[PDB]
Amino acid sequence: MKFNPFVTSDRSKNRKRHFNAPSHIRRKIMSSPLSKELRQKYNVRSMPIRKDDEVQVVRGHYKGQQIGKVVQVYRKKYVIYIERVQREKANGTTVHVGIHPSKVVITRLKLDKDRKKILERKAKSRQVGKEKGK
Amino acid sequence: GRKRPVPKGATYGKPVHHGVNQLKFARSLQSVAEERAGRHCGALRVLNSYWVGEDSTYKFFEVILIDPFHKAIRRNPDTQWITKPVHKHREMRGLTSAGRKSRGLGKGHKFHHTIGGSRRAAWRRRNTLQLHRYR
Amino acid sequence: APSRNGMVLKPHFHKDWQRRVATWFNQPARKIRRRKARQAKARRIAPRPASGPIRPIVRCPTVRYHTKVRAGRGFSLEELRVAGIHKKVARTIGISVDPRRRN
Amino acid sequence: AKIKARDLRGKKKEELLKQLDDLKVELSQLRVAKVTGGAASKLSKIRVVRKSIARVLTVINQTQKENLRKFYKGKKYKPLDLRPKKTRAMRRRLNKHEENLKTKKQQRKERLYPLRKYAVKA
Amino acid sequence: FIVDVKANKHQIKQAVKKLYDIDVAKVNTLIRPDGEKKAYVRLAPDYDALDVANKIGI
Amino acid sequence: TKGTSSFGKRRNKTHTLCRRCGSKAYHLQKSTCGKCGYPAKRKRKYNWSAKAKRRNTTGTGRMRHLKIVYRRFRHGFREGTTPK
Amino acid sequence: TWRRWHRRVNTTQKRYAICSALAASALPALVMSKGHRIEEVPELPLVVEDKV
Amino acid sequence: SSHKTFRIKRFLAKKQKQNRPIPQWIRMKTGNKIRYNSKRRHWRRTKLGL
RNA sequence: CGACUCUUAGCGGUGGAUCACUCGGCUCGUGCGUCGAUGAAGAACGCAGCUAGCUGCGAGAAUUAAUGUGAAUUGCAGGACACAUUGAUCAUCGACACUUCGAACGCACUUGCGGCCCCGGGUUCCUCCCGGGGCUACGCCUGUCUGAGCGUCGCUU
RNA sequence: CGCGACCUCAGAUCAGACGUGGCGACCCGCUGAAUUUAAGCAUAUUAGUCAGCGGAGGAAAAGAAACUAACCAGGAUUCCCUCAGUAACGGCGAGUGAACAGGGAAGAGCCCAGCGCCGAAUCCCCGCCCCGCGGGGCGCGGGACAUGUGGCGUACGGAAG
RNA sequence: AAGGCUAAAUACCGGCACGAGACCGAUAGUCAACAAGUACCGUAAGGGAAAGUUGAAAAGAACUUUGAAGAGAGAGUUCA
RNA sequence: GUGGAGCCGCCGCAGGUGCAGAUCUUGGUGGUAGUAGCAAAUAUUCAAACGAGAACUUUGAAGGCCGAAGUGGAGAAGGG
Ligand SMILES: [Mg+2]
Ligand SMILES: [Mg+2]
Ligand SMILES: [Mg+2]
Ligand SMILES: [Mg+2]
Ligand SMILES: [Mg+2]
Ligand SMILES: [Mg+2]
Ligand SMILES: [Mg+2]
Ligand SMILES: [Zn+2]
Repeated sequence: MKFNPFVTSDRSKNRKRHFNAPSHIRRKIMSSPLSKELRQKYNVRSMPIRKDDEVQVVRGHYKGQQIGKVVQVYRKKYVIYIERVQREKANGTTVHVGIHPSKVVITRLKLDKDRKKILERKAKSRQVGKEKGK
Repeated sequence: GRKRPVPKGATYGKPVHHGVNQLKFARSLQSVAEERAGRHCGALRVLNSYWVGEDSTYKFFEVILIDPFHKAIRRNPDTQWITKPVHKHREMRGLTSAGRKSRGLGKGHKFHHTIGGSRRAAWRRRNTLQLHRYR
Repeated sequence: APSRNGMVLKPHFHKDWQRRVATWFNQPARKIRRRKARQAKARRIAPRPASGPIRPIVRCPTVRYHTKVRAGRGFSLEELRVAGIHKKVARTIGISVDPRRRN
Repeated sequence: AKIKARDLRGKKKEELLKQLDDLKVELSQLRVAKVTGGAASKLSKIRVVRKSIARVLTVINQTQKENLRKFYKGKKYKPLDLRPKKTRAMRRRLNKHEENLKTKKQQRKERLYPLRKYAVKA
Repeated sequence: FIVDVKANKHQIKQAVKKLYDIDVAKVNTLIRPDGEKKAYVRLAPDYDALDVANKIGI
Repeated sequence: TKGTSSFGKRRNKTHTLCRRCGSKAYHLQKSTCGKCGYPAKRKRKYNWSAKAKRRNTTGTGRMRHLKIVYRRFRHGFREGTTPK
Repeated sequence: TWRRWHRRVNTTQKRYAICSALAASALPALVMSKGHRIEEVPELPLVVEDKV
Repeated sequence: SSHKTFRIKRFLAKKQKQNRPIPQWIRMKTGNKIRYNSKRRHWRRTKLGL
C-alpha cells in the first residue's frame, strides 16, 4: 500500500505521465527481463533494452525459442523490432511487426563500458538488501 | 469641500441622493496635501506634515519627505524602517498621522466601529456567515 | 405569508450573503498545522518550558465573575519590586511583566 | 568534421574568427544548393553547420564576457550586465551587512540583559 | 539575389563586392510580397554575369 | 435608402491596428486605442467584463521572461556556474 | 459547497453502539451470519497471547 | 490599395504565406488528427478587415 | 393481373441516440508565495531539408554551452558511431545570447528626420561626405560645476 | 565701480542613484449607485455593497492605552466560541443591530522630539593604502553636510547627577 | 492625545507546484477533453462555436477486370 | 440474434431521482414537393479543332447589341 503522500494513485494522472513521458524516462519504462541463465550470472533481474541484444519472445502470436537480435527500438510507440519476427504486407513487402519489451526476454546482453556500470550498480544495490537481514 | 462632479446637478437617484452642494469629502485636507506631494516624487517616502498658513482660498502645508536610498538613511538602523518595501507610498494607503485620523481607528468605546483591523475589515467580519463544519 | 401560530422572525438574509461565507473545510488541516507550530517550537527552544512564561494570579472583573481566579498578563513592577528581581531581567528569567497593571 | 566546443576553448581570438568566417562561407553555398535543384546530401549538411556556427559564436562570447569580468573584478562601478540580476526586488534589499546594524542603545541592551536558558522543576 | 529586408542599396553594393570580388554598377531593390527583399544587382561592363554566376554555383 | 444602398458608401476606415496590442482599434481621428488606450500610459481594463481581462491578462502570451523567473525561483536565483 | 456534509452524534450513543458492536462479535451466530467463515476456529472471543 | 504602407504589406505577406495546405507527409505521422487546414481564408468570402 | 395505399416482420440506407471507455474538468486541501528601466505583462514579425496550425524558439532563431544521463530521432530522407576522445538522445538548467513595437526612452510615429562622440577606409580634416559603434526621455535625490539677484551684508572706491 | 560671503533660486546628455508599468484572489485609502424589499412610495432597505480611482505584500492593516470598567477589578493587536439576533436604531413599519467581562489560538515589546549634559564627541563623499576571498569595512589624508543642532546617555513603567 | 516602529495566531475563487474525492462523464463537466479564447461575427467596445472513439497490430485492401473517372465485381489482410 | 469488457441481486446509505406538452433547448427528419421556381436591360446561327463527352470552350464566317455622359481606354478609396 502506498504511504508516500507525494506520489499518485489515481488512474488518470498515471496514464498521462505514461504517454507523455520524456525519452530518458522512456528507456527506463521499456525494460525487459534477463534470461534465467543470465540473471544468475549477473544476479540482476531486468534491464532496459537496447539495439543489439539477442532476445526471444515469450508471449504472443510469434513466440517460442527464437533468439534473434533487436534492430530498432521505437520509444515513441513503446516497441522494439526484432530482425526475424516480421509480416508480409498485401503488397508483398515484408515489414517488422512490433512487440512490447515486457513480453520479451534478453538472452545475451550487449556489453559496453556503460552496460558494465549499469549492471554493477544494479547488482551492488542488492547485497545491501541482503545485509539488512540481521 | 467637494462639489459632486455630476452634470448640471442631476444625480438621477432617490431624493436622499440629491446632495450636490453640501458634500464634505471624508478625508482631511492635510492628507490630500501629503498625497499630492508624495505623488509627484514617487522615489521619495513621506513621513508626515504640518501647517504653515491658510488664506481663504488656499491652505499651505510643509510636507516632509525621505529619500530611502541615500546612505545617511540606509545606514542608521533607527531610520532603516522606512526603506523597507511595505512603506511604499504611505499616504495613498492612509498610513500617516495626518491621514490615519480619517480612518477613525483607535481604542475605546467611541472607536469600535473599526475594532478589527480597519473599517471595512470590521464590516467583512461582522457580515460574513460563519457556518462551521458540524453545525 | 404568515400562517397559524408560529414565530415572527427576522432572518438577516436581505444582504448578499453568499459571497461572504466562511466554510471550515481546512479546519482539521489547520488543527494539525498549529500542533506542528507548537511541537517544532517546543523542541526549537530549549529545556525551557513550553506554553511560555509564568502568569499571575488575577481575579476577574464584573460582579458575575469576581469570585474566581484567572491567569493574567504579567506580574508587574510592584510585585517584582518586593520579590527582589529587576524589571528588565525578569523576562529572561522566564517571568512575564505587565507594567500597566496596578496593585 | 564535427565541432566540439571543448576543443575550441584552447584557440586564440584571431583563429576563431577565421574559422567562423569559414563556416559562413559553406553555409552560404548550401543555400545556393537549396534554391537550385540541390542535392539530398547537401540539404542535410545545412543544419549541422548552422548549429556548428553557433558553437563558435558561443565560445567567442563566453571567452569575452568572462574575459572581461576578470577585468572589472575588485572594482567599484562595474557595468550593468556584470551586476547580478537576481530579480528587481532583490537589488533593493539592504544587504547582508546593513541589515545587521544595531544601534548602540540596543547593543548595550543586549550585553547587559541577555536571554538566558533555564528550566523549571527544582 | 534575395536580400535581408533591413539592407539598403549601399549595404548591398559592398556586400556583393566583398563576397564575390566584383564591381557593381547599380542596384534596384523590391519587396516581393512573400516579404523578402529582392535585389537586381547590375554589374559593371568590365565584368560579366554569365561566368560570375558559374563560380557561385548556378 | 436607409439600408442596403447606404451600405454602398462604406468606404473609409475608422480604426487601424494598434501599436501596443494589435487590435484594429487604434482610432485614427481620436488617436486612442479601443482596447488598451495607447497614448495613455496605463492599460484600459474594466471589471465590468471579466472576459475582457481573460482575453489579455498575464499567462495568455509567450511569457518570454516569466518562464525563466518562475524557473530560477526554485533554486534561489543562482549566479555562479556549476561544478564539473 | 456549504451543504451540511458532516453529522454530530452525541458520545453516549457512540459508546452505546460500540458496546453493541463488541457484544455481538462474541455470539457465533451473528458473526457467522455476516459471512465470516468461523467454523473451524476455537473459542469466539479469540485471545492470542501478548507475544503476538 | 496600390498605396499601402510597410506595416500593411508585411501584414499581408504574413497572411499570404500562411494560406497553404498541409504537406502530405504529416497525415502519415504518428498520432495526429489534423487532416486539412481548417483556418483557410479565401479572398472573396472571408475578409481580413484591414 | 398489375399499380397505389395501409398494418406488421426481415434486409439495406438515412441518422448518431444508448452503452462501454477518458492524457479534460470541477471541488476541497497542503506547500511555497517569485514581475519590470539590468526594458516586464502583452503585441508584431521571423526562424525547420521537405512544415499551413498548435507547440518551442529569436538572425547563435524547432535551439548554443554546461551538468546529469548513456544509444537514439522517425512521416520520409540525410549524416557523423565515434563512447579507455568529447557521448546520439532526453531531462535539468547555474554559463552565454535574446529582432521590432510596448512604462518605451533622441524627436515623431509617416521604417519619417536628426544631434554630438569615437572607429575602419575616401577630400589623409575643420566649414553637415560611406559603413559601424557609443550617446541623447521625463520626474527626482545627494553631491559637483557654471551664475542669476535695486535679496541681506561686509570690505572698498 | 570692483571683490568676498551668505540667503533665495536657476541650468547641465554633470558623478552616482532612484520613481514610472503590469498582476490585483486576499489587503489598504477614497468614490459610490440603482434594481430590489416595504405588497404603492419618498425616510428606510438593498449598501457604504456593484461599477469607478489610487497604493502595496507574501501577507496587509492593526498594535503597546488620552482603554475596559464601577468590583475583591482587569491590562497592546489580531482570530475563534460565546455574549446575541441581545442593549440600541427604524414611516418604532419593513427591516437593521454592535460591545464589555468569560473560554481559547498566539503571545513581545520598544524608539524619538522635547528638558538638561558631554569643546559636534556625528554622518556622507573622494583618494591611496592594512588586507582578503564572493566585497564590506573599523585604520590614513582631503571635499562637503551640520550649531536654524548630527551623535551619546534618556521616554512617563518615571529620568538624571 | 495631537510623533514613530514591531514578529506570531488571521485572509487568499489570481500564481507556481502538489495530493485527493460517496463529483461530471463528450447536449454532461470549465466557454474550451481536439490546431479554444480557435474559426467566424461586429467600424469598434464586445460576442464567441462546432468538434472524443479503426484495429491487438496499418497488417490502410497488392494483383485481375469493367468504366474517361467517381464507382463496382472478384482476389486478399484481420477473431471480425 | 447482434455486440466485444465489464455487470448485477439482497441489507442499509446518498441524490443533479422517472416526461408528451412549457410559441421548451440542442440535434435529426418528414409531408408540402420533383411542386414554387431557375422570365429586368431585343439574339443568335453554321462548320471545324481539341475531347470519354459540347445549346454553353476556342477558332472561322454570318447575323446583332453597347454607340465616344459606352458594355471602350486609365486611376483614387476599398479589396489583398
Ligand atoms: Mg483527480
Ligand atoms: Mg444547529
Ligand atoms: Mg454527439
Ligand atoms: Mg549543448
Ligand atoms: Mg550611433
Ligand atoms: Mg511622454
Ligand atoms: Mg512581490
Ligand atoms: Zn491597442
